[PDB]
Amino acid sequence: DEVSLYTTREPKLIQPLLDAFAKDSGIKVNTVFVKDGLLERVRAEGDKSPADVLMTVDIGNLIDLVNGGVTQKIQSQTLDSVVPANLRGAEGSWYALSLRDRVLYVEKDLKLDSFRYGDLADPKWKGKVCIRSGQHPYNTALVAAMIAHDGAEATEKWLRGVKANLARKAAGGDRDVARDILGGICDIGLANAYYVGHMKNAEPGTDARKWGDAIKVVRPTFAGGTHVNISGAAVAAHAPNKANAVKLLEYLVSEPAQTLYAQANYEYPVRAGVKLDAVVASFGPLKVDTLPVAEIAKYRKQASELVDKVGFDN
Repeated sequence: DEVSLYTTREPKLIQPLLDAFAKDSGIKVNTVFVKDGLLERVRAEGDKSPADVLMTVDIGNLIDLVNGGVTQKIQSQTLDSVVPANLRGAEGSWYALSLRDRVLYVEKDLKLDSFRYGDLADPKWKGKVCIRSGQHPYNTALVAAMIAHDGAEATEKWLRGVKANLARKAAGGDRDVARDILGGICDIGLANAYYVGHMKNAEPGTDARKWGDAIKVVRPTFAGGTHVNISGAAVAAHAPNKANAVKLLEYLVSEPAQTLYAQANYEYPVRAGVKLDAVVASFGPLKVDTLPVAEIAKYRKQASELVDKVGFDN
């Protein structure tokens, strides 16, 4: 019969792979796009909510669904054996589907082969760093992971040193980092790797490709692995088609689905041995932080408050 996917990810990132699942399985997939307030919509629909699988971005949003009571635990050897333990919740409460690594954009010819996140605070980078608002979720997640690894005192000192090094105010978006490296305003900056997948895959004759051509990616590590946030999913608490919900979620970590899933937004697949987009592969080997990503949610509010303490966006 059917399965209903409630997703905050644009249906066009996933429709082809959902259509393949439906064709092959004979299960009709109902795609329900929920731009924001997913927790609130599912809770309000109550015990008879049609939702089977909940899909969103950011570990914090996923944990909010779990803590908000709109998921259920599942047991699946398929999911547990595919998704690394640090990227899934205990007792099958939530599961990562792709990785969103926060990396260093670097002027294409700068002599810089490797980096630790801490290096961004080195005094020698003064006037040479671009970044978006410190309060943006991409940044608060990185700060939260830094507290988890290195503690609040070290994290505050890093924030103050990075602030001091900014070439311009912490504002704009991640792609603006590439724009401003091209423009000579900065030499390096922190921004997510998938945007470089977008820019470098853009056709020549676009500003996007000009920005992509100006930079290379260096993936920093904790001084160690690279910081990742995730997209992910969970089975809804009152799923009316529970068996099909588990079938769909297991499909979403299958090799064919993962190949398409990650390529769609140039993200990194969670499943090992999946063919990467050529640009993404060019970034070189990814070492993923062993930190449980749930730690990012644990330290998120502390991180945001530290960013505000230091006046990072001033």
